[PDB]
Amino acid sequence: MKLYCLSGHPTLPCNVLKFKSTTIMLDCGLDMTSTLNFLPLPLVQSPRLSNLPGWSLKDGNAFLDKELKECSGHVFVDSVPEFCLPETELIDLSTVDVILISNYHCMMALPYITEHTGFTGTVYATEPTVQIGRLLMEELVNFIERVPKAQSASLWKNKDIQRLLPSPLKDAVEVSTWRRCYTMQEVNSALSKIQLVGYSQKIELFGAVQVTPLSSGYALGSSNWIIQSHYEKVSYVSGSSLLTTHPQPMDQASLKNSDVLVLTGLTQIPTANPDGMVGEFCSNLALTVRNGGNVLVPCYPSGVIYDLLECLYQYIDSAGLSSVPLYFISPVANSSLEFSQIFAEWLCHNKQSKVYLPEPPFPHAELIQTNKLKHYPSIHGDFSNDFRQPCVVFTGHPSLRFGDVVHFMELWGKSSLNTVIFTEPDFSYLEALAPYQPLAMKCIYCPIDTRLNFIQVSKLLKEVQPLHVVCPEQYTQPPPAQSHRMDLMIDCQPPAMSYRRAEVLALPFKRRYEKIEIMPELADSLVPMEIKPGISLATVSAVLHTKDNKHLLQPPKPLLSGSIPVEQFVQTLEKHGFSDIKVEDTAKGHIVLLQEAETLIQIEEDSTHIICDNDEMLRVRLRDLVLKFLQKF
Amino acid sequence: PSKSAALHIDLCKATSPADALQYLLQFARKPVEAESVEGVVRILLEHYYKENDPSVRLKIASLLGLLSKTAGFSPDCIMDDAINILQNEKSHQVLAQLLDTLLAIGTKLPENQAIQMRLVDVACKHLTDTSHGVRNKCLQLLGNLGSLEKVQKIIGDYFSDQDPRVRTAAIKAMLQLHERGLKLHQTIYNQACKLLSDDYEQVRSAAVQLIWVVSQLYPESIRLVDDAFGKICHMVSDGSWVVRVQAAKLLGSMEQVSSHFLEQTLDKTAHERAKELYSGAFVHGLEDEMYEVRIAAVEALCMLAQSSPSFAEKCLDFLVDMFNDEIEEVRLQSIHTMRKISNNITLREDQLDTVLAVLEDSSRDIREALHELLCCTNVSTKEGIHLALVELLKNLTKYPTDRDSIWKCLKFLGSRHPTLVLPLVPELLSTHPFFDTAEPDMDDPAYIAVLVLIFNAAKTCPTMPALFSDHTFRHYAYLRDSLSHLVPALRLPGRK
Amino acid sequence: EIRVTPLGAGQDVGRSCILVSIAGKNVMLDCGMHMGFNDDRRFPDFSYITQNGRLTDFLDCVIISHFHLDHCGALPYFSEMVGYDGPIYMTHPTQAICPILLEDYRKIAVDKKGEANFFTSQMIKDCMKKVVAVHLHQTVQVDDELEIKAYYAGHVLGAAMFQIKVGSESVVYTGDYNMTPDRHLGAAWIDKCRPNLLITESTYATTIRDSKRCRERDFLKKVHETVERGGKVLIPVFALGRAQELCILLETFWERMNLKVPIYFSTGLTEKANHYYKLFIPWTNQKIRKTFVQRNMFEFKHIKAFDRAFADNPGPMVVFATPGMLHAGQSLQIFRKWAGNEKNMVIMPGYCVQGTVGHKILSGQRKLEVLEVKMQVEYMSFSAHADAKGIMQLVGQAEPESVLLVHGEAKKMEFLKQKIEQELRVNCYMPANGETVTLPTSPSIPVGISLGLLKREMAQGLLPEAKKPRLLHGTLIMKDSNFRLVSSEQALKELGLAEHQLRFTCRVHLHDTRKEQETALRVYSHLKSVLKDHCVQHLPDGSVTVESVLLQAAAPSEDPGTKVLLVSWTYQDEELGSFLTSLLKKGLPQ
Ligand SMILES: [Zn+2]
Ligand SMILES: [Zn+2]
Repeated sequence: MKLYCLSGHPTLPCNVLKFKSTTIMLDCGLDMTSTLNFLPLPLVQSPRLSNLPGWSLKDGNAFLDKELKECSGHVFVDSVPEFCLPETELIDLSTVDVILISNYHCMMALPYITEHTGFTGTVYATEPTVQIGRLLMEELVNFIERVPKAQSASLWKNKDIQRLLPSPLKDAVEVSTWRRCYTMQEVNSALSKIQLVGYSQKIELFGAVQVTPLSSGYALGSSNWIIQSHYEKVSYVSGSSLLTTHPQPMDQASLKNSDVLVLTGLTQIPTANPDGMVGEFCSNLALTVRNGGNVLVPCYPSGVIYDLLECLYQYIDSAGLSSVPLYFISPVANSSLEFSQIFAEWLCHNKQSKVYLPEPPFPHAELIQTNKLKHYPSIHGDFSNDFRQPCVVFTGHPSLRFGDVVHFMELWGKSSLNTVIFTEPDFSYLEALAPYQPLAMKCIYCPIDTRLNFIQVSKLLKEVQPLHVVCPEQYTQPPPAQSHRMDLMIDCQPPAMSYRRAEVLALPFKRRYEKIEIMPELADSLVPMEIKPGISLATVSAVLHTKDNKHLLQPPKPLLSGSIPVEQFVQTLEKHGFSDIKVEDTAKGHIVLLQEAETLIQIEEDSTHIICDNDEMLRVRLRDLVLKFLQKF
Repeated sequence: PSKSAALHIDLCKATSPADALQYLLQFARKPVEAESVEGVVRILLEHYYKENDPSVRLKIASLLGLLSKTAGFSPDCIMDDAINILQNEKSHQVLAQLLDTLLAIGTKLPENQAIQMRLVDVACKHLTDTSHGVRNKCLQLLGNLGSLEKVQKIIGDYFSDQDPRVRTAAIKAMLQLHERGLKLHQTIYNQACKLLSDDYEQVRSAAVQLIWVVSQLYPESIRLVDDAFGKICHMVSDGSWVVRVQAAKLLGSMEQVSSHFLEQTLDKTAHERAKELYSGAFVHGLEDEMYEVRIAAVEALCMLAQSSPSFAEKCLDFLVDMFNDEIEEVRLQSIHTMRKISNNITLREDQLDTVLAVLEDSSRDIREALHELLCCTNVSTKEGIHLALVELLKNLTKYPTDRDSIWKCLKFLGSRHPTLVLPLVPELLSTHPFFDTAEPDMDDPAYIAVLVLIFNAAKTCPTMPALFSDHTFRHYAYLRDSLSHLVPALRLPGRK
Repeated sequence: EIRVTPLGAGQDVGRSCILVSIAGKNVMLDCGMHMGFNDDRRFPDFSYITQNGRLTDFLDCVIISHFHLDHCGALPYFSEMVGYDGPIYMTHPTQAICPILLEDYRKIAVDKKGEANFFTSQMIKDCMKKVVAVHLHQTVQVDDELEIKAYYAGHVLGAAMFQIKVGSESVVYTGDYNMTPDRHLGAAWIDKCRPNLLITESTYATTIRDSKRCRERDFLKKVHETVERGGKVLIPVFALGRAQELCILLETFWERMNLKVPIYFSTGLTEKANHYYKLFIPWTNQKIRKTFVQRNMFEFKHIKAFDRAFADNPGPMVVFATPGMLHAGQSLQIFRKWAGNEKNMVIMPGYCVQGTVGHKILSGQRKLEVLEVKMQVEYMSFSAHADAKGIMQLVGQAEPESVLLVHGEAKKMEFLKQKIEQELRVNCYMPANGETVTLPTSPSIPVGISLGLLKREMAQGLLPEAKKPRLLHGTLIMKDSNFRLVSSEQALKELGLAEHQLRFTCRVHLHDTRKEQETALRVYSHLKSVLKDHCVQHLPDGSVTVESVLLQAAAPSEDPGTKVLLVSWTYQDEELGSFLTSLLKKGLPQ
């Protein structure tokens, strides 16, 4: 069973597994870290972004001052932001049968694969995952659009120049395969190729395999996949979170008893304590608002935002800051809020009960009804009229490379009272903020993560006891941040064989048994017989019918095994009618002579030879006499 | 040069999963040869192909297929690939890549016989796999390799093979065979009769296409096209929703069918109850899960209604009733189909219902579509014209923004059948017999609306300027001066 | 085998409750009451399931289809007084809706009957604490072998079929369901499960419901003309189900026509019905679940809570009212208020209970109690049940092997059975309440198998030698746990038994003058000429080989006229060995 890893990212995997006569791809991860290398996409051109000085090739042969620009002694490319892709050329994706989705973050890259390659297979995902994915892709398309930055810097992409270019540009990967953002017609085609699935729905593929999504708990609708035939198990776990959260609690029960366990999407900041760091969030926000500045907060309009909003809802009354309003600005803010409200069956038990007691499960509905929190499509329009200060503004894109956050933060950077508070842990906020540096704005880094940490990983591995474990090489090797620490690298027995970007692996498994069904008529017809204690066997004879890779047997050459004792041979010959049979012994066998037809039989260990005259009736009589002194196989 | 350097680098690296993968990715990612050196590169790649870990070989075959698009390679690559396939039988993936490369070569340029499409086809046929290795891909290979206008036997057996995926592959190959003609035999009809009931998705989805395409060729079974249409009908209620789209579209495209059997689709009614008061496939297809199938149904109905001059009268009620569908797309499609079948059709009592819709909130598209429908409909009863006139006046007085279309629809409604309006002339414009009526305002866009009808009707009937009152003559001159694309020239004495 | 015992709804309606004994497991589908029997006979009998013991001992799990009283009304009674702690399965909407209806029915019983032994609010809360939720198509493992699956039904929001499957045996219980899509609920949909048994309703088995679109067209025309004439409109429909469908239809038509006349909806159950229909969007079909992105169809712009004092208000009006049965009739209040006027309309979109004010109004007599009714009544039919064509289509789609009808009348039961037996050639039944019916199963035992044997056997089948019995052989190793089918050699190696070889050597006597030296060559030439397509070879040592049969010219015998040919063969090729001996008995060509 061959496993292909087509994305070196430790959190946004793309894994093509092969099983029986089927090929299954898991996840379509869009490494949106690569976008960091490009300049921001302003909503309105600002002089400082416009007039940035040009980095120059030291040789000067190439005219790279136009492509590259430098700020704070650093270098950035200058074009429309870009995105890295999974390496699609390892295997023709067109031969891929089924695609599975883990979570809205892991399905971000879906259109590229679903449309361009000619993929004709089906796609599976949970209802909230597909909806919120259609929301995020809409947001991304809108952000990249709305200010088409036509420029296309391509000379820098060359490998030879890339070698000379300074860091981090030296650090780019597969710079060649980068592709511009997709469009809405592709998005619609992708989302229309999808088909839905609920939790624990046992989807059978051609009878060839059986796939099941199980509650993960990371976010609202994230699913850990389980692929099984009747005698195997491959558990693909991507982004679970056993902490106490709003999504449906993680179910480890079915995970145990797994042949192969693919593990992905561990935490990003292992040392981060979610609860204490949310406390730091609230304290810092309160202090800044009391100082009277303005607070900016980048965050995807989903996921962690809702937990953050519950915490803020409970904490605001603690300091009595009712005066300061919360603005939530994004082209999908309203839709995301309503979709979070409707999905009750997927939330935690507490919230499902809050629904059974008629009331909207989340409290941000109560916030909106109270008018403390106001959601707006984008800064242009009504928000401009209804602005206030001081305030707390939830922007759209935490990549800091585009959206409404870039404009707000070019607006507020000059001041020092104002503060930007990072929460989404997916991007190195240092590189994120590099282009805007210098900045008087106080920068606070409190990155909230909820994915399982290494200790819980060890617990789960011991609880499930897998036959094999497969994880990214980043986990196996200790993080570069703390080479000293040992808890920061995964541990298992046998050791988790690792992998890297664009790698091919062969699982240490062999196909031995598979499932086939007998039919009752033949079952009744068959008569078991025993040779050993507790072992009853019977020779079989039938015709197989195969449908949809499912096999069945119905009624329409076995051989011999076992020595024939000469004493019983002669006894049964005499009691059946034979006479004048004389037996002599040899070193290891017996020679028995029957006078009729002059039949001589030599019986040795695992050897019996009969020699008679040209006879047919007596020959067949001897055949049926001797064959019935053993067990037929 | 570059190819030789790449081959040397790959040989030097000799790293099992690292060097080969990196070299293949770089070579494919960077660029094509764009020269005759493609043959040398292919020879070098085949030289290293003798190795282990068939993943590298598969990647090399993919690179070869990509390079084959350059059109530079011809018979050398074909011979090399045939030789490699003759002995490279290892697992399914390697044969898969080899078959893909062979297909690329075959359809890339040669498109010819003489071991350009025949030898490869024979080799693929002889290389039939045991377990899903190439089966589908070799089927589509022979599908794109059309032997001649004389092959169907092999696919005949393969239809009832193991895997539904292979069944779909055979079906698509059959489609490719048909699209080049090939005069498919009749027995495929009877063979696909069972394919209809395959009890798996993605199979029937194209089995329906096959039954349609074979049926439309020639209607001779015992009734053949009628039988196939009956099969499609019995299928229209398929469990899925994806099938029904093809089901509807294909029966719509079909055009010739037995009349008597055609109405049996629509036969079940409150509609006939209303008709008396004044005096099954589509029946279910029209009301289905999601609007896609409704759109397909209305399109099929409009197509075959156009085809058959009869059967239209039976479908007017089924169209008109389905106006308040709540899906604007279905709204618009219903209006469009009614327009497209509006000919030799009567609305003895349907007038009021189809006109009630004219009052929509704004629905500018819907109301404009209704005007378009009216300008091309037909009515037979004078009271019908009167009724349409009064509802149009209400429309104009409530939505004073589309008068510019109200006038044109009235113009056509007059020109289409003039004599119907002649009895209305005394009544519609006040002409109190022995009182001189006060000049109605010249520019009022209700008086202009009712005048344009009369003037357009007046081209035909010579007697009616007698009915025309005092003002109407100078008013006609003013209209004919203002709106020259609504009122034609007439015989009036004032403007000779 | 399958045992089915309907404790209710046996050629009848109401208090539906089915017991299924399958593969030694007892599952109780649905447990509700029904009106009309003020005695305890309304509730399902329990003296047969467990007599007078502990229910959990015998029962395995309780399944609830939807929240209609006649299905979900016995939950407190069955699970609190009688005593049950086992799992109760029901979809989230059913779980959220049934408690309110149960509380209302409890209050109604207190107010009208006042039965001493009647479940109390605390007890309903305790019962509902013992529920378990199920989403669409979610297979829930009741135990290690029994699993239940749900499906979208659409009889009301959250209604669901259930597929109770064990091993290969499976029974599909549909309960109340609709196959005609409504204006807010999608039609019931199912897989091709091919169950052995299928329980279904027949509430409208004798009525082919006509085109719903045209029916509602007529309804809307009538309401429009009624509002035009200045009269008032009273629409009695019980607060759940049909009320919201009417509300959606009227609201959409109303917004389109831009009419302004205010419309009121009966209070009391609105505050809960709308809230649930708003929080449970992901059940309400494609139109709503799509349009939800911009607006939420259940936040009504022009429908407002009704007020009693508005009854006297002049001008044309539209008001919904409760209950649909008019027995108590908060609707009946306005009906009595306006009965004199002939301008007003009233619509009864459902069947009334015979022998009640519902039937009195159904019949056209003015004197209905003695007060005279004058306004006009229209007896419409907006029921959300299954039409005969719906049942036939659903059974055809599921492709079952045996059907079983409940939830209806005996005579219609008979008509439907006759038609279905004639049509689909499928077994049918008609269990009367309390009658157990047994049906035989096909418990095919599963077995394991080695991959390679199957692979080569399928390769042989692929080879164009089919239609000739290839006699799939081997042996079944039994452990009482994992029956595994294996090939002969694999079983030999696994069990360690010796590979016994059986050899027969026959002395063919050839009587001819030909030389002994050429005898072997003659044998080779004759066998190669006779046995076509057989591997016939002449070894360098003078022997002959035919497949695996070795023919050797033995040493000269004491009889000059007799030559001995040893034909030695194994048991496996003993067929060809015997054939060779028979052929050689005829003698070599001379
Ligand atoms: Zn019901
Ligand atoms: Zn019922």
